Amino acid sequence: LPTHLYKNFTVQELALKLKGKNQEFCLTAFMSGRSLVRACLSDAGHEHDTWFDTMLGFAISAYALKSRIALTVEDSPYPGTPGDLLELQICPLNGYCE
Amino acid sequence: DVPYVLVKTNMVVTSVAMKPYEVTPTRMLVCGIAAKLGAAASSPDAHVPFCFGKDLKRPGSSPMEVMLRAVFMQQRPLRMFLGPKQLTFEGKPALELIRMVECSGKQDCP
Amino acid sequence: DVPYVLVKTNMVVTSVAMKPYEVTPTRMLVCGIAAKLGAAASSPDAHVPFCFGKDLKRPGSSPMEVMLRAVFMQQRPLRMFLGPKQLTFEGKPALELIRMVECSGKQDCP
Amino acid sequence: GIVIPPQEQITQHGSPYGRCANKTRALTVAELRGSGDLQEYLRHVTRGWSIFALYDGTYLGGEYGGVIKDGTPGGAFDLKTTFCIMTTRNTGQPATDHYYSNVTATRLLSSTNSRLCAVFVRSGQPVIGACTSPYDGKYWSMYSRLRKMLYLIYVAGISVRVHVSKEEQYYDYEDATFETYALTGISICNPGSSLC
Amino acid sequence: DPPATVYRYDSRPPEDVFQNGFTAWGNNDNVLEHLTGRSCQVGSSNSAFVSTSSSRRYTEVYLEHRMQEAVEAERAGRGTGHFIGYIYEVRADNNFYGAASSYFEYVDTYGDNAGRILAGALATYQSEYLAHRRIPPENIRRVTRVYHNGITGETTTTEYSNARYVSQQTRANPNPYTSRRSVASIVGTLVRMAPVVGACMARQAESSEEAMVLVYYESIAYSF
Amino acid sequence: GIVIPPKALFTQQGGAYGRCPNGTRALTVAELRGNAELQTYLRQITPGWSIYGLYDGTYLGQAYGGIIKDAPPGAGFIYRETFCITTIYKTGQPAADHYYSKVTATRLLASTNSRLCAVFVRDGQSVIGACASPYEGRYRDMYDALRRLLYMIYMSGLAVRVHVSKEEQYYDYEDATFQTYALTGISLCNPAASIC
Repeated sequence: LPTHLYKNFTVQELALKLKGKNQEFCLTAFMSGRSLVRACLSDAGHEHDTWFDTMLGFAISAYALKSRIALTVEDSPYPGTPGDLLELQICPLNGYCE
Repeated sequence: DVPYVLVKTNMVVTSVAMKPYEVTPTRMLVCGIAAKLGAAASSPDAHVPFCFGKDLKRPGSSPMEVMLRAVFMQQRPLRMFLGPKQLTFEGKPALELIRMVECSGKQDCP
Repeated sequence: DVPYVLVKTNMVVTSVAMKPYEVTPTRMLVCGIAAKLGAAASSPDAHVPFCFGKDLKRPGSSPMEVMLRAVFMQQRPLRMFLGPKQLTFEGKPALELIRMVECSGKQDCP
Repeated sequence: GIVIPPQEQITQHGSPYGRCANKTRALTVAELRGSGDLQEYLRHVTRGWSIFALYDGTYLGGEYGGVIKDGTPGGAFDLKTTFCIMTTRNTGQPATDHYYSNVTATRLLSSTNSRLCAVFVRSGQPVIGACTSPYDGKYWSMYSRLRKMLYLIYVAGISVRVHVSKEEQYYDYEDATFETYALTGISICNPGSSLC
Repeated sequence: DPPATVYRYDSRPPEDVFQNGFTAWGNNDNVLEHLTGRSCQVGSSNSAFVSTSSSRRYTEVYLEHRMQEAVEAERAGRGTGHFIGYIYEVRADNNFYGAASSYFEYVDTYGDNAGRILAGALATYQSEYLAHRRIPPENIRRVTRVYHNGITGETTTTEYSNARYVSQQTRANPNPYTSRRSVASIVGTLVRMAPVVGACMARQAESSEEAMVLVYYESIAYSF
Repeated sequence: GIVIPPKALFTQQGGAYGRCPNGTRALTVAELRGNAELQTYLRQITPGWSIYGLYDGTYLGQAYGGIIKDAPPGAGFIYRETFCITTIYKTGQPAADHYYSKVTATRLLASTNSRLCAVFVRDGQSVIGACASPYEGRYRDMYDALRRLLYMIYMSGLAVRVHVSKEEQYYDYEDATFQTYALTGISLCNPAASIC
């Protein structure tokens, strides 16, 4: 589970789509000096995961507030593919995550 | 853990975070960093990690979760009852938040 | 009840509200006050009270809720189908809203 | 250049006091007035010196002939019977994704126990219409998330790439100059991005 | 009654403020573009209005938080932690019009869909008064300088009086400011977060001594 | 003058080290001071030479003479036994509608598995407090709807007519000069429609 953390990144793309027949949302975190950090949270099939809706709303707020976020993605065994988002943090408004 | 309930005052929620509850998958942890307004950039109360559990089986948003949202967007000064329990947020431990009333003034919030 | 369904155009929701359903617990109302543009404050169309039900056994927001919010916030003029039913809101009867569609232009909203 | 509801998009018995049932809605003048199947259907099933209510007018059937008379919105709800079109058509096409880009969500529509729709415009002109409902559809599961993205982009005026499925067709909008299918995705997108 | 004293948080110091007051960004005197933040927007700044607030408490709180931002920035390593903010006390006259009253009138003239609900909620929340074109030194009476050492936690309040201050028995104009209908695409109310503050107010309070993250009140005024 | 929690809200087996169990809240001395009967009750249930934590001060068992000594918020939490009161009280009054106009929402408050509350204020004065919990109460099902509007009006400076049922009383805010009841309805003010 090669997890990673990215602080003081901005949400640039937000998208709710369908992967085959499973719900799926993704965001692209971007920082000027670099590449795009894409992570997706997929509807694990198990209907109970309020997680999906909660993280989705939280990610929408982060997108809405235009705040720098600090995000933790795990990794996908095939490059050029968004990894799974496991935690999201909204940095102090108007500032930076320390 | 902490031996007893602390009670910070004039605190402001500065950052918020959602994380999977390390243990029970039916719950998650809403964590944040509280700061005593005006304190020394270095005093202990100038950076206070906290977390509270959210039950993923119950739809909606808990009263804490709703206030937590308002007071963050608005930066309102609060009285927080922290501890005893200690959850783990961002590597370091963090005190469980069990209550939190907005400050009216110098009266309830010194 | 009113005799039949009313269709008011260029309505602008100016106030919203929520209250329990007088006759039933498992439901509640969401109400408002729409105002037809051009109408004089004396005109009854200067303030039409509406309401609609919400099933408290199904958690979430109905499409009419979501719409209402957006159009309220945005002060979007509407075309509302009111009636034929009447519910009580703020002591008075209010027309049940069964449908509303935002206005496009004078064509559909004359 | 309007969308005409298929003959089957019609209630067996029309409704009273202009109250078309949930999931159905009054037929327009321009809509009946452009349907050979509908008029015919009516002439072959309208008896007497009877008149019927349309959303924006009246239909004098029976011995009156089968005359469509222009009116006023909801103005003929005065009558005993108003004509209602069902708004849901199970198209039976395949679930291939179709998307429209640079669209901006405008004109919301909602109704008791049915769906929430928006008309996605681009360059002023409409492009598609999409809807979400938690009550019925193949995609009821998507409502909760979709209503969130829909509200955001609606109030903020965000251009987006909308994704619809043609497996279902809707006639909630009156006199549509655009088709209206099932919403199935929204993307705050970066030009030619993988996330679109 | 029209308030006689209004306040203004600002980062500009007494030596120039007392000598040359404040001057509006431009001539756009349209009451809605201003209240909606459009005429204060980055690259569209031209409001013929100087944001002020009849509420000292309001300004105190803003400053209080701008300061805390300094301590936070320092903790993140993007700052020294030191902050100097000022609150100017101003003698209001006729050229000072109430934001709210003006908004409402505007809406009661061009119709409801012409306004934006929160844009007016804000104007009330801020107690904003609009100095049309120009708020001259002869009107600025006193000022409160606030310095905070973020690292030690020291706060130093100090007042200064402007000599040029001419005394008069005046107050804000009791009549709403009026403008023609706006002919602009207004997506919604531009506000600065934590706490929510009008973009004109927030933005007019900056100088040379990063971009302010402006956001639509409408997009967050409701939970998601 | 403050509002005094009725003796019956006194959690028999109070909290431990300042952690009053969910739904209960640390009694204050200002409160214990003004409640004669509770003091009276305390003198009988309190064993000799035992000390008790309070939000404010401390209580010294009848051996020390039954002393209510002050102290900073949370200072007496060092001690094992903490006095706690249950936040909810069933008045007995009928479930009729009572409301207040021109009030604004301030002072949020949330325990753990308990109510979210607000203090409604008219031009400076705290007029009344309202609470809503999805966890319990006559109106536990209306929580999800209410909290959403509660939130909007708190974020915006919007005047409101608030409805409240004095069916059940809430003692969440400690040392309050105002009364707190169950929120049942909110109605943004609309003067020109007979609302505020």
